[PDB]
Amino acid sequence: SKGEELFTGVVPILVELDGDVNGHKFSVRGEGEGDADNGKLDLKFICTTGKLPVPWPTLVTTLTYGVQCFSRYPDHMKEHDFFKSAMPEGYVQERTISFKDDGTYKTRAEVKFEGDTLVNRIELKGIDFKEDGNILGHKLEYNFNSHEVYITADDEKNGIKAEFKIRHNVEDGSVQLADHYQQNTPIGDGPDLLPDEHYLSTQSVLSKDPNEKRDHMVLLEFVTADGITEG
Amino acid sequence: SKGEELFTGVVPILVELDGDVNGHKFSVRGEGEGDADNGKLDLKFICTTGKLPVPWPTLVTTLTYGVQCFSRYPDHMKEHDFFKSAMPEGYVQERTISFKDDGTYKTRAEVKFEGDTLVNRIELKGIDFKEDGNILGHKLEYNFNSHEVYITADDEKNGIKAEFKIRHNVEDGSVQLADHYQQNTPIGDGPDLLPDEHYLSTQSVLSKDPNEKRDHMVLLEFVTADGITEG
Amino acid sequence: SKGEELFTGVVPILVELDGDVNGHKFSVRGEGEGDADNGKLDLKFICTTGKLPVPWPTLVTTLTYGVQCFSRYPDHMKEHDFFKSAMPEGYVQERTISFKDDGTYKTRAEVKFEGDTLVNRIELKGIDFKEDGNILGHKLEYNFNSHEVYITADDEKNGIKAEFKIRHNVEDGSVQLADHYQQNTPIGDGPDLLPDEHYLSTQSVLSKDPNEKRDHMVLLEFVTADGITEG
Amino acid sequence: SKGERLFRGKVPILVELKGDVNGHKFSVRGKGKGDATNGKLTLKFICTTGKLPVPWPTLVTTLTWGVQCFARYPKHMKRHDFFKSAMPKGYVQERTISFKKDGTYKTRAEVKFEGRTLVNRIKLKGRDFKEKGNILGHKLRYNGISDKVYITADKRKNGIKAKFKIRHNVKDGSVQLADHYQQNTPIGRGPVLLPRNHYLSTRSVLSKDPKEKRDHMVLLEFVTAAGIKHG
Amino acid sequence: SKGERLFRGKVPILVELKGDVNGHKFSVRGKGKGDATNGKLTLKFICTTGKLPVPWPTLVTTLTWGVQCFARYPKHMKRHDFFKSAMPKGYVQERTISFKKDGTYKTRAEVKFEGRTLVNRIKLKGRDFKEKGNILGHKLRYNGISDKVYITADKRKNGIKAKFKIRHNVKDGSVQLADHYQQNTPIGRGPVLLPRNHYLSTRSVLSKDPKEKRDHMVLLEFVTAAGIKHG
Amino acid sequence: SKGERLFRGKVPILVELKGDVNGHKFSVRGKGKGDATNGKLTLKFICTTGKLPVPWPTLVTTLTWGVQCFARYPKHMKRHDFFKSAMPKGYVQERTISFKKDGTYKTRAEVKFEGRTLVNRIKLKGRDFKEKGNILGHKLRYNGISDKVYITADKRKNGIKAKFKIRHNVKDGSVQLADHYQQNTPIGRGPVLLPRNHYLSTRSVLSKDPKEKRDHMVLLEFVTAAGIKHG
Amino acid sequence: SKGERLFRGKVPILVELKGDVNGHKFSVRGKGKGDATNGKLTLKFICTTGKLPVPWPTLVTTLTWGVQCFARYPKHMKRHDFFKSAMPKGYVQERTISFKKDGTYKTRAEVKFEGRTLVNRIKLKGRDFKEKGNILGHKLRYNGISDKVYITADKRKNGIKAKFKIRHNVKDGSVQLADHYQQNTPIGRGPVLLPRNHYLSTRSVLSKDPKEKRDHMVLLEFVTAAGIKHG
Repeated sequence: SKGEELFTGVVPILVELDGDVNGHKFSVRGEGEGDADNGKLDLKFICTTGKLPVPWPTLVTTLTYGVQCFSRYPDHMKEHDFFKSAMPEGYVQERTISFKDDGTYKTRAEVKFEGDTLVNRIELKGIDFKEDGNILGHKLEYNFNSHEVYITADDEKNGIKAEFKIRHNVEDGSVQLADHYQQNTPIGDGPDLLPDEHYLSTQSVLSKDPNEKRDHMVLLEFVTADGITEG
Repeated sequence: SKGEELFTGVVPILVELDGDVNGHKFSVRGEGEGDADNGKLDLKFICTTGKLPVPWPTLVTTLTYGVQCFSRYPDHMKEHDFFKSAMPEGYVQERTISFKDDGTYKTRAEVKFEGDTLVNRIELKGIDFKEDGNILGHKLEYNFNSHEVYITADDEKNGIKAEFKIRHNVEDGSVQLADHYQQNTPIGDGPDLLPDEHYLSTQSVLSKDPNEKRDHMVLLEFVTADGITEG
Repeated sequence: SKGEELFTGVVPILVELDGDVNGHKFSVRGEGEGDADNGKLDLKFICTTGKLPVPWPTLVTTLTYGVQCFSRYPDHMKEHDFFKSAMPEGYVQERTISFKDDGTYKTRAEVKFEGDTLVNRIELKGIDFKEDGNILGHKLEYNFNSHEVYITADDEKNGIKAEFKIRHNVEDGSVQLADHYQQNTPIGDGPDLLPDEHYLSTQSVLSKDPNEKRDHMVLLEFVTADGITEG
Repeated sequence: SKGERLFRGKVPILVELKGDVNGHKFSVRGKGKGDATNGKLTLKFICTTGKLPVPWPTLVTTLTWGVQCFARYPKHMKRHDFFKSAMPKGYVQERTISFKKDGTYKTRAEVKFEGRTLVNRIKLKGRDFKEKGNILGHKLRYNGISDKVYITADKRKNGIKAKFKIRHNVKDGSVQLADHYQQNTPIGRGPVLLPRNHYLSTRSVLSKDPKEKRDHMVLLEFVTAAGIKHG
Repeated sequence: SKGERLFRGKVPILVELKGDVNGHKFSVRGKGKGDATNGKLTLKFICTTGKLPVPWPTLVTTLTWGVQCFARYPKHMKRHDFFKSAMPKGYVQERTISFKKDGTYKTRAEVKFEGRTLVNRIKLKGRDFKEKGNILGHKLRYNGISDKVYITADKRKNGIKAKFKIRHNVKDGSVQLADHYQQNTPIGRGPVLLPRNHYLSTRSVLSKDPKEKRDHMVLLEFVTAAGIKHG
Repeated sequence: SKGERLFRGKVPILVELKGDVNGHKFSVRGKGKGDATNGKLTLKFICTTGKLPVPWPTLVTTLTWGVQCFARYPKHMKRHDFFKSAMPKGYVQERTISFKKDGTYKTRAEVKFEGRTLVNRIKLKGRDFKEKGNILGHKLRYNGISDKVYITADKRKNGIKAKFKIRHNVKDGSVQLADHYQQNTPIGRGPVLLPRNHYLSTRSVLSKDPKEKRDHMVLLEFVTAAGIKHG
Repeated sequence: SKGERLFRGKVPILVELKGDVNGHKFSVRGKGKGDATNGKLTLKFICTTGKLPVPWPTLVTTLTWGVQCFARYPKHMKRHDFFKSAMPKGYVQERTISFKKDGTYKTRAEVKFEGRTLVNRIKLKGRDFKEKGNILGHKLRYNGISDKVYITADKRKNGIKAKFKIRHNVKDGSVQLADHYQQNTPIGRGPVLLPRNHYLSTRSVLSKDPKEKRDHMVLLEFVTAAGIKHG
């Protein structure tokens, strides 16, 4: 009945997005594989409708960052895992990404299993952006920093939530701030009981593929968790 | 779903027997209470059909020794417990008690819950006894020693078994030997998986009641378990 | 006066058997050498009357397993040794090997010294076997497992006894069970006093000889003892 | 400490609850005594405002599972005791009882001495209960209640937090669940004992009084602890 | 040790089974390679005697869950490894696969090197299967398999023993269970590593080959360990 | 402890034996005092049923070698004392006195306080004595008795066990031996001292009273201990 | 050390004795080889001056029990070895063989290397032998010899001393004893190993050669050690 053993070894991943940013419509498709015993994660995105309106580091927290089930939890916290335990039924992840001095994103993803592969299906909507801003002007560097996500329980709706700040790098030297607010909720029967407060620690390495002519992105991300001492 | 928490504090006990020893028919009824957190056990028997053919220490291993669910297991072995985990459905306990140089017993008990009390229902049959023996001649002392029961798994029938030797004291100084061979089997769904080999260690204090005119027996028994080291 | 020093180094061994299994008469002769300082033992059997009715692993517990005087006792138990201390007078070893769902063996051996060599003389009788069984159908594999023998005192007849179960491997995957019950008794003056309860731990490697045309068996067995802690 | 000595001998118990479930208000007064040496409670409850909108088994964890200063801690811990150490000042207990596929209770309480009578004062407020459900439809059976209370320490608020779930029996043969998330915090300000990851083996038995007319409930609770291997 | 170095790089695998279920005999031959650095197996099985009386998912724990020397033990244990340390001599693995409300398998196996090809040789024998059941009626779905293998040490037989249960999916929506009790024992006689209470997170994925005609099965297994907090 | 203080000063001794040797019954009553500070006993025995079928030196180990709570333990041990620590509750002592080339005694006893008089109550039963032997033929000399009592601990039965042999002098110049195997077990249930492998240097001197007419014996025993090198 | 490496493989042995017993002079020359890995000696002795005044079993402790550098010390001591550590310089061995109710031998010897052949050079001188005794009357049987050699250390003379007794068999059925008191002292001056209270389990087997004419003796000796519980 436990979903913890479904993430042993290497799991196929499929990511799909439907975007709407000031009326600009696009779609991003990603495929790869994930290793939940080390937190090791590797996948590759393409933009199937030509060009991309928003920069690629703004979509890192939405594409391969809603699949948080590939987080390496240590052995003293394997029971405090909302994400692996809500499987193979899955969960729903809704955000509100608040850009500093600019507009916002509205995402809604439904991570679940479809057969053997782990399917992320995001529907993104973003309004109120500024022309010649840091986002629509493509003024962000092609890198993503190392961050921390404080996950806490949200008992009164049968789910969890998290609040954190994403610092994007700007071409001229300044820093673009993004404020995240996610709300998870399982599809049917979730875990046994909701976990204690603990923090995920992420690292990511953005790169490219020299043998591609489409607007693409190659990602390599390493997620572990801590925040609970020895008990 | 676990039956381990049903034995917290003090549980009412009811014991019933139907005997047949060389055609002599009798019945023993017992009531009391049990404390499964210390192994502490206390109950009182009466013989509702007048006199008793066999001695009272021969029926100690059959009356309050098939209710082994009141055994104090230590905290490092609470998952290796066949008896508390087969509750509240119960189990079936069948023996063949082989007396040295004499006949034998054939018991069959069905320990279970009936509401809130823990009901033992034994049906005993004993044949091939010897006249002027240690049993039918009432030549056994009114005491019971401290013994050990080696419980092992019996996978191929979904149950456990145990083999041990009971040393009865005789009036003149010799020792009467009894060889036990029990086979447990749960009623419906038993435990998760059958336990490892471990030994129960019993002590009992036989006594009387000065305010009784019926052929009776007062028992106080202390059962713990060991045999599995730190893991 | 002590017989412990008679087993230093390498001792010549001679084993002789006279069998009677459902009227089939045979004889097994064995020769080799034994090293009682390591438990190391090595000897070779031949069947001097042609073929053998029973399988060879059924006779391992009777041929080189009544000579238990080659057991490596550790230095903290050299005084708890019934077998080396009953030498050079010897002892008598009688068994009743109970096969599961089949008949039985009745052995009687007289292990002693004859000059310098250590002579085992077994007279075996076996009845009540089943045709097309695991024994007379030759359905047992040619291997012998690692077992334990619980030796205890038997004061009231000036000797010891042991009870253990031998698990034979069957050709199809099942397990044939043999129940042993031996009774030792010295010839004249035995040891000083009978030992405490301790267990022998055996290992054996069954093999063959490529340069033999007679129905034979080559055995290599390693016996140590434990069961008594530091005192 | 000086708080454990207050619990020797029988101590009277006063329990006062002021509830508000889905607009429907009620009040429950309880009285009785509590043994802390054995871990035994005997209370009798009455519904002062007539009928009751929720079933009696759902309020058991609010009334008498809040007086957890009457826990039988064994001889070998006596240091992992938050509940007795917060006395005679008291402590504040808040829960969040989240029913599966139904609404949620929100409780707060103050368990503290008033001279000698241990007085519990509960404010309860429930919401989001669907009509014609199990709880508002009185589809719950009138059975007892028993599980473990996994207690862990919380250094920040100078208190503890526990986390467990409860299986209620339904008249239709199904099981109604109840996730319990609680927090204890002392009233102040004397330093208390902070435990290390133990639990409370607890059972409560519900029955009625055949001499009453008002909507009532008679309760018998057994509390003990485990989970620490000091010995 | 000297046994771990034999598993670097891809090693071929030969698997030979000779089964006998309820009178119906069969044989299964398997071949392929196995990565021990990542804990990954790729085998292909064929039924040499035509049809198969038992479902393919029931034999997965016998064929490829017996080659457990291909386990990815992490960097921080490397000492709790019985499976690689018993090499190149090998080890003997025996199970008792007891189905709920149905009969039982009895297996023995020998996993050892033959030069370079790791050869597994299984003898299987099942009995007590009721006709028109889930297993003999082929009422099991063709899905994968995944659970944990709780491995504990056994000092007496110089080996280990593991104990786990398996949930098979049924076409009628129910779950067919399978209790596994196994024992490992080395062939001899070089001293090996005795672990301390770890487990094996394991998943196997079943699929078919669209180019075959015989009754076949393609298997992909992922093995890793956990349970020890060295770090 | 609280048991050692009961033995300061002279304590009276009552000894009652009810024997049955080879059909011939007898009874022996003894009385006197015992010094525990020096390890000295002075008793006088009388045969209440006239003559005696066994010699007086054979019953010395049953009567006064059973009151071993009067042992002079030195200043530097005072912790390896099972005999005084089982007081005032008492202990149960059972022996098996096996004569060479003759039968065996079977004794049980209860050494415990009755207010202030230390009362020993022996039941004895012997068998297998050949007629016209040393014992039944009264061929034993009337000499004293002295050897060591090698005491070792037994953790299982919460008692000790001792093991020694006794050399009786014969009128024909030969030596009649007597192997003694004893077991002590407390009546219960206060925890006692478990020793570590000491012994009792003991001598008893037999003499007669020239003022008596009945068959009698006057005894003078000296008990002390050694075997532990604390200093 | 550098002395143990000299004893790997078979080493030849030369033994030369010049005796003088009660005026009667003799000489014995011996030759052969000695295995130090197994603790095995094979020597052949001849009496160069014709007949021999003392029996051959009395001279066994002088000839071949003096070459004690060929002792099988086990793997777990290798530090309590005086005999191999005094090599290649050698050591001086002196005994005092005192017969019961008879005279005494006085021996000295030098066991040291001469290039590669280990040469033993014994001077012997006996006195006080009564005429027509066991030794001078040749009343000793021609049997072997075996006992333990209790070796203890001597710090003052930078050597060891051993002390043991030997039981020789007599033709009249009696036993002739032989008390052995020996002293070892190295020739000098390299510091050696001083042991701690071990002993030598030793057996020698005597036989004859059917191809000789002179008074001769063929010897086969087995030497091993024990007494230290390092493990």
